[PDB]
Amino acid sequence: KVFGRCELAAAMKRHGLDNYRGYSLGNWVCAAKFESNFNTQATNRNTDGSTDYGILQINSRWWCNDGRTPGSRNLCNIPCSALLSSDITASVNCAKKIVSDGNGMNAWVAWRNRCKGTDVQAWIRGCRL
Ligand SMILES: [Cl-]
Ligand SMILES: [Cl-]
Ligand SMILES: [Cl-]
Ligand SMILES: [Cl-]
Ligand SMILES: [Cl-]
Ligand code: NA
Repeated sequence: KVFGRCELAAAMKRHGLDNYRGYSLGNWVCAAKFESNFNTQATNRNTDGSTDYGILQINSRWWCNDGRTPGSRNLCNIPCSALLSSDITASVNCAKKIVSDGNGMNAWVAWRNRCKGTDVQAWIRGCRL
């Protein structure tokens, strides 16, 4: 499912990301735009053979099981495929674990490079929230 910006900001807010670990909603919406284009089915394969999955591009090296990242973990204890659903619940629950891991939103490279330090509230202006 490909969300629009405000649709996804609403959903995200509804699953409790606004100010989660101190990260205001716009951080999350920014991250998702640049990670996945707001597409829940996005998948990308990394150089180590792991893969990133879903609207927040969560990686199999550590967070989910895909059966083809040898040596890896499944800390979210989910198939990676659950991160591809039209319902964002499993991606959000897993994103909450990740952001609580030590490095905050720096886990998301696109966040660091494109969202961190910017006026992220732009991303939720004009949304019904
Ligand atoms: Cl947009
Ligand atoms: Cl595996
Ligand atoms: Cl959803
Ligand atoms: Cl932090
Ligand atoms: Cl914000
Ligand atoms: Na894994």
